[PDB]
Amino acid sequence: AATGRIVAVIGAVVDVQFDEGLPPILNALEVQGRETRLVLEVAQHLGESTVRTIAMDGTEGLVRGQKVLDSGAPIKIPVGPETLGRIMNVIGEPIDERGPIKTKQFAPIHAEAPEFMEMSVEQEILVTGIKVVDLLAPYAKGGKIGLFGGAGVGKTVLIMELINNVAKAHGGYSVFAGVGERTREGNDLYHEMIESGVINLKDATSKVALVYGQMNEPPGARARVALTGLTVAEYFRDQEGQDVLLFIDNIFRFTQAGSEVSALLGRIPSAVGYQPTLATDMGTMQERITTTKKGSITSVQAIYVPADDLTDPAPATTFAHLDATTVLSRAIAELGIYPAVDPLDSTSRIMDPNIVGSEHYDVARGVQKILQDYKSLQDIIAILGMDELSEEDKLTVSRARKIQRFLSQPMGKLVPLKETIKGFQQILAGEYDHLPEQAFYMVGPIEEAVAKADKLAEEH
Amino acid sequence: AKLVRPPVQVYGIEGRYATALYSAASKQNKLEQVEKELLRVAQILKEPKVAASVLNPYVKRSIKVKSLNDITAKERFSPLTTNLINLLAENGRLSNTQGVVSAFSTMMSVHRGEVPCTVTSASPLEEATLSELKTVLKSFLSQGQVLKLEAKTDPSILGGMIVRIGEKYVDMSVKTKIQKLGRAMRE
Amino acid sequence: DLEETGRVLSIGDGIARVHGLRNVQAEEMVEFSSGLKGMSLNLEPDNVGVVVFGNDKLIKEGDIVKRTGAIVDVPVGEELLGRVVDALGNAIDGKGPIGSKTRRRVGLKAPGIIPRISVREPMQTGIKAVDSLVPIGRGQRELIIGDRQTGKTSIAIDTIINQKRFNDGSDEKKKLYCIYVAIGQKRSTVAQLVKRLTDADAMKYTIVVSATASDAAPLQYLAPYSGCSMGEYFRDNGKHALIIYDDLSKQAVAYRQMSLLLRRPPGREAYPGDVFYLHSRLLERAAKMNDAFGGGSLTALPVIETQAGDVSAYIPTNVISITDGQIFLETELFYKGIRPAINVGLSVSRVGSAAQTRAMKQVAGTMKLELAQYREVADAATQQLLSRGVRLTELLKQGQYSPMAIEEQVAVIYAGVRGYLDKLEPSKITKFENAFLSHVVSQHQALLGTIRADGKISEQSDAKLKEIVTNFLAGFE
Amino acid sequence: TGTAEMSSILEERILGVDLEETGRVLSIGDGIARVHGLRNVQAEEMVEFSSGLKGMSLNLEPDNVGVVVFGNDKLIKEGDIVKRTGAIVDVPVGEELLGRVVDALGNAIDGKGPIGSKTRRRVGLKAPGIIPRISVREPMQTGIKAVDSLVPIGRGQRELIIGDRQTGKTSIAIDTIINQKRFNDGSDEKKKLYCIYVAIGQKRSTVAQLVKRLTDADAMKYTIVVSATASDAAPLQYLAPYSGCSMGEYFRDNGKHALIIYDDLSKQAVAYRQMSLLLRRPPGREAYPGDVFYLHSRLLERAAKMNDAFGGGSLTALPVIETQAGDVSAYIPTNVISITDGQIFLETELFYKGIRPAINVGLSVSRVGSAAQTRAMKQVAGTMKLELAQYREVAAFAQFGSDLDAATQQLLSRGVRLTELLKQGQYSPMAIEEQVAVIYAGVRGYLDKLEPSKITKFENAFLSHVVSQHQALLGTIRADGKISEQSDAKLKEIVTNFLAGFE
Amino acid sequence: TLKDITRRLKSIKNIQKITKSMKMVAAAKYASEQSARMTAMDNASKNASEMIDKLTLTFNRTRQAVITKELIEIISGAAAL
Ligand SMILES: Nc1ncnc2c1ncn2[C@@H]1O[C@H](COP(=O)(O)OP(=O)(O)OP(=O)(O)O)[C@@H](O)[C@H]1O
Ligand SMILES: Nc1ncnc2c1ncn2[C@@H]1O[C@H](COP(=O)(O)OP(=O)(O)OP(=O)(O)O)[C@@H](O)[C@H]1O
Ligand SMILES: Nc1ncnc2c1ncn2[C@@H]1O[C@H](COP(=O)(O)OP(=O)(O)O)[C@@H](O)[C@H]1O
Ligand SMILES: [Mg+2]
Ligand SMILES: [Mg+2]
Ligand SMILES: [Mg+2]
Repeated sequence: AATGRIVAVIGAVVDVQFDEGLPPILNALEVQGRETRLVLEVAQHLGESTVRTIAMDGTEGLVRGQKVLDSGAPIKIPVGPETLGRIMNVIGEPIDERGPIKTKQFAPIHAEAPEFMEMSVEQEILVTGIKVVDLLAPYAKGGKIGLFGGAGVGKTVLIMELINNVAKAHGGYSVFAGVGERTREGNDLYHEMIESGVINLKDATSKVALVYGQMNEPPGARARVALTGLTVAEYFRDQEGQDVLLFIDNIFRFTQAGSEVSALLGRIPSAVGYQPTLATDMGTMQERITTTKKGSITSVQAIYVPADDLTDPAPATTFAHLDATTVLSRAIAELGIYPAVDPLDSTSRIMDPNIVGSEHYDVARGVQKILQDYKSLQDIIAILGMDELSEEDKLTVSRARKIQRFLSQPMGKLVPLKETIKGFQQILAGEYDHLPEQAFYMVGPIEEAVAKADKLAEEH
Repeated sequence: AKLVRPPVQVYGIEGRYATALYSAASKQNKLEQVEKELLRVAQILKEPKVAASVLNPYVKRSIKVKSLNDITAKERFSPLTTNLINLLAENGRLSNTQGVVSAFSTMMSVHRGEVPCTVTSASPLEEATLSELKTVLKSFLSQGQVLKLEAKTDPSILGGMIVRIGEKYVDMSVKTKIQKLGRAMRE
Repeated sequence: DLEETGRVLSIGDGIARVHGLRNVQAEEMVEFSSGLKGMSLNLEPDNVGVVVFGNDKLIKEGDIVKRTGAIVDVPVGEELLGRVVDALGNAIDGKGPIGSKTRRRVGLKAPGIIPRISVREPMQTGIKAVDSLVPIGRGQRELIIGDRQTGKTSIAIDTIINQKRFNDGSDEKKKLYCIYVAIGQKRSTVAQLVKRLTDADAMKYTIVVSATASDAAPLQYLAPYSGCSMGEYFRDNGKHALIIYDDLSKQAVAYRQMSLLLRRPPGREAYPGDVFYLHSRLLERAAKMNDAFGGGSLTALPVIETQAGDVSAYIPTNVISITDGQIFLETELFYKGIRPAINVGLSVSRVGSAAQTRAMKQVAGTMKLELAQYREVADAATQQLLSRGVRLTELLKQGQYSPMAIEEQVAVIYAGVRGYLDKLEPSKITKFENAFLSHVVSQHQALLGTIRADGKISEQSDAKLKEIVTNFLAGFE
Repeated sequence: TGTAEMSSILEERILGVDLEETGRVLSIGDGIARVHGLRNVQAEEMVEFSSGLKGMSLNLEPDNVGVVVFGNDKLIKEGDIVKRTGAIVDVPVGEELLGRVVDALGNAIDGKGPIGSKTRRRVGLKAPGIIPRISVREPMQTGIKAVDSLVPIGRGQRELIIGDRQTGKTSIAIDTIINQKRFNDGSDEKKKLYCIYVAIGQKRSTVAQLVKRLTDADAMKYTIVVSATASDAAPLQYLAPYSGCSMGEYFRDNGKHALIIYDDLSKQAVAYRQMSLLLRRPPGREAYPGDVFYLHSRLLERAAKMNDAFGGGSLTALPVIETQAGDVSAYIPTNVISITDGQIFLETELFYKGIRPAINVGLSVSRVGSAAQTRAMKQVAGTMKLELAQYREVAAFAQFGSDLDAATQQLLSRGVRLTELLKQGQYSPMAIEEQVAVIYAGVRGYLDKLEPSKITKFENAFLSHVVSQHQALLGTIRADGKISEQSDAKLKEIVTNFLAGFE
Repeated sequence: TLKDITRRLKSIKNIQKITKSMKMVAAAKYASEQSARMTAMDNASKNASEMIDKLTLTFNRTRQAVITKELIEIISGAAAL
């Protein structure tokens, strides 16, 4: 193929000068003379036959003049059912110590998004079992979900709840893309998936393919690992007809990694130091996640919000690429209520009476309204106290605290959708205003609530 | 390594390359020789064909340096100037070599001891008094010095002379005297 | 021939530095070798900065670039109605080519001062809160500004759907041709929006220009001007047009990226210096022409997405200072049951009262005054203000994709402001509202007919309205 | 324009020495030497100047090498000769380092003689991947009640100590180091924890005081101290955490358990920012380079717990972060908060309220949680945690809650009791049995009768009594790790007796 | 910090609203304890307004400083190329 030479190595950016055969942008180049495979992704053409590249692993030991070979195509990962149950890094090498991934097909991680005429309108709600999510902002099959939250609100554990419930209750070859997250948590998730039967090391009937580029990787790797996960899911949709799940945890690192590359790429910085090309690059990524007429890819994305801002360029840009966002708030997490889903910040596009029904829609709007009025009344109770206010107002405050408690869900619970709306109606109408406020904390449906009330009353 | 700096110091890439060339020639005493050499090189380049051959940013550096090494082996150029053009092709500063040439010229222009005088008048200058002013301007110099006198005319200065010796400057024109007298009667 | 043909010298993340093209004009459309087109934004002494209407993986150093000779232009005309095009006018709905016979530049100058006349005729949104408290006229630029998921696109789509009753009638000067520019949207969202509009038979008079999130930054920067020229066609040909930009924040982001990669000096939040210019010269093309120029108009409804309700950000500041008002949408009002979540204390319409119909003027004056005093007070007189305000704000709520005719809005607001709902307590009004509409729709077509034909509530119609409302309030649960 | 386009290079190049293994300094200033030549040098390779100074080839540029100097640049002039050594940085590791105070390159600076280790290890080695690890299971005992109870740390975890200046972060790290004396003095080898303290950009007097505090606590014979003080070159303060991490990775890879404290990482980020700005790399947010997250992440990801098929060792990290005016929304606090497994956030308001160690439990967290706790501490800490959460949620209305329900009054009273319970003095780390005894005496209800101002006196008296008269119960709680029903009844008996006889 | 000042401002604003409402109802019911309540809530409302004015000054100062700091970041980043 085409052979160039390294001319400059600055941090994680490598300049390569090709005599003949200049490689197009986004091509992958292999560095010769190294024990481990070091791939460089082309980013810029700088003239005089010189290209700028982002390294996929650490760049120590590189020499000015080291030969570099051109692959002639973007980073090509192995795709197929043989990737199920395995762990591959950003470039498609196995990192599970089980041998090579013997697939029949290779796919480039840089591909165009589906067209306009390939778009689907079908929106069928996927019930997950959680009262807060399935009640206020329930998930839809084929749409992108998104799970915003700061550091320590419960995004990982929420995505693990979702992995358990959904990925086991599903038959469509899920994919998990670990975009720059802790290696300890990745090992934990791998082992508890193995011992949960979702991954079978023997007689492979596995149903989840794992992609991992963790935190100690260079920024280019953490920027392209989400594309690797996308490519696997795109195979399982396009050339398999399946309805795929794609758990991307965590997506902000993707954006974050983008920032960390742009600095050295010779580009003027944008707001918050993010790159000038944040929105459109995250867009080229997120538009490949969609339901076409060939298959669907419903994506559960955990999204890191720096300093719980939600106005930072990365979360604010992601928000528009989602169909049912549920934001995990820190102020609710310090209350001990779990999951920490923010009821007044989680939006769903299928929460309309044409899809979920008038009963579910009315319960959702009533719960959100009573919580908003509760926050409003918290002003007057913080000044004077509840013992100095109206009658139905403190009754509403009590009902709202009961709802705040019943939004929690731990033994683990499984609360069906109709049972969920039933319980929340029974609390909203006031059918159980005699039961104490902490009987609804960490329980399932209304039955376990009234039962824990009975027990707590029997002792105290 | 010790470097021989010329009496005049020129700046830019042009000045840096010409200073390198001068300090290389001064260690072997081939200054006017390489002056002849770069004169020939500049007149070689100023022809349109080879100029567009070296001005093209699409020709790859090996191809253009190949043509340059061929044409410099054609004219049996000294290794010094061949190395200089090789460095201008290596660093990609080749299209600017003309300036370097000019630069070197000005450098050696103070090696032989010439000073440029520029005489502006309101009228196209006569012959007798022009030679007279040449003789007058020669008296402001040390020995071993030469006058590069180039008298162009400005018919707007309303009279007198404006003489520029190096950067020394004498404004004997009449428009400035008119402006000064107006300023005096005004303040 | 290095004067009508250049050769790509550099390429990086959307920007092509092209050497040659000595005779190219500033902001001219050039054609690369692989088929992708570009715009010559920077003319520098040694090269041309070209922004590419496509991807960079297809062009590399050394490619050839040919010259077109004309500034960027778009096919305009009737043939675009019902068609979904991209930022260049190419059909992306798979229904074949556009049969357009006229092309028009995208960066034209807005009409001057003499060609205009005062904004006098109403643009009916079919939304009670808008049509009553923030009226919009034909020729106005009304901003729709709010946080994420607050109901902006729903307001735009309700307007587009409401225009259907006028586009099926008889009077040509009451018809409105709608255009929806989608900048930075999801392709799925645009497909579902086109479905929503096709179900309600609202595509036969709508143009959809789509620059989705997977499109190049030049296309997202260009789409608003393409749509604006498509609307200027109808404006200049005596027709009336409406254009929604959803939204301008994403066009500003695309332009910021383009200019930052063209090495143009950044300013506040890395925006270029002319980012105000970028929007002003866009929103000034929405005008109302006097009858000496055809009498047409072009109404603009730009959308703006604020972060945490910050309207003093750079781009919200610009577009607020450019437009003739704004409609604030709030999440805190979104969840309190107020839907559409229009914050009325902040929503403005400078040329609105001159646009309202006489009947809606009558009822909305009182409604606005009462809501104002209630918001100001929000015993035996003040809780009267509270009660009236609560009943009115319960009367303002409305459902999605169901815009009301103007006479129905006047009937509902009239039932509300005369005091007929002082009997019913808050959580009842909505009920009554729905039921009441059916009543005045079924047996009382003559009253709504005369209100629509006369445009006002004559005293005969006033008495008929009050007797209708008391007869319905008497026999209502 | 052009760094190597100097007139000297140009003239001796057109005119006509090994420029592959040797270079010449073109420019030296502010500790950044540009070197022409060295065409064979590798990125991040360590080179040797003529004056004996070392450097690290950080910027491989087309025509020169930007080398960061490991010392004072007054000994480097233009034209100096720079040689290759062919090797990346490496530090001596082994058991021979315990009790020694070294610098960022493994050279002894305590004058006790040269280091006598046998093995060396690179400083830029990669972290263990997904497979060699296993879940964090073993408790790392800090001896601080608030930490060991509410923010438990396990072996292989990375717990961030974040706070403003002078809130008690170094004191927490030093109490943690001192605590391991009870385990390193025993014979059970799988509870011993070898400590490493990396001091980054501090005074030498501060590190001297710290070494004296560790020697007076007999905690130096198992501690290594890596010292890159304020006067040291920015490369050395940049490189000290990686030297410490390699010294601890020796213990991790060989079946032993190590703890490492980066005190602190804000100054390491500052040194890296200086080196990057002087190397003309494009600044980012707060002038920090674009790859400073990569810096701290690549450092902190090397703290891992290995599975039994890889020795079974572990390395625990306790990075320290100093925030400016409580602003955790800054660049480096955000990065290190996103990297680590939880944070022990220290307040100044809480510090001066008598609550010290000033741990903000509402903002602190530990992602490992009770998985890193013994069963006894778990049994007491679950109820303590929920109790304090309710108290803090209802404490927005204290000082007036006596005019309200009995529920709110009791929540506030139990919460004030428990917050008085978690106070602890400096340099006195408690064994876990005694911590569980105190928390038992606190949470089961044996403090509703004592007004909050005497809870400390009760704590001291009760611990004196239970260490004097109840050594068998403490010993069986140590052996069992849990409160057995017999031990439960004995604890209840003891606390009832004491509160009866208490004044 | 901008968000801290914004949160505290909203706090004091709702407090001022509550205290002026209480002043209204106290002046209504007073028509010897209702008088004290009315004057005390008047004092509370005017004191809250003073604190709101000072915090608004500090907020404007801080947001100007924030704009300056981010612009200087962008400028110094552009000047390094
Ligand atoms: N008047 C209404 N009544 C009930 N629901 C509504 C109303 N308006 C909007 N909604 C609902 O609120 C949700 C979000 O509204 P919408 O998408 O129209 O606003 P948006 O600002 O454009 O959102 P985005 O940030 O994605 O652009 C929608 O699901 C919509 O169904
Ligand atoms: N638990 C404690 N009880 C009493 N005093 C304490 C406690 N912890 C710390 N202090 C005191 O608070 C002071 C500062 O604590 P320390 O220096 O250890 O924290 P620091 O965060 O490292 O401060 P610096 O910013 O100077 O590095 C010390 O005098 C210390 O003795
Ligand atoms: N069932 C549970 N019991 C106790 N704590 C829990 C439970 N589920 C989650 N948590 C807590 O949730 C917090 C958030 O963990 P994590 O999911 O890593 O946060 P995030 O992903 O938002 O950064 C942790 O402190 C964890 O202990
Ligand atoms: Mg996480
Ligand atoms: Mg929208
Ligand atoms: Mg300290």
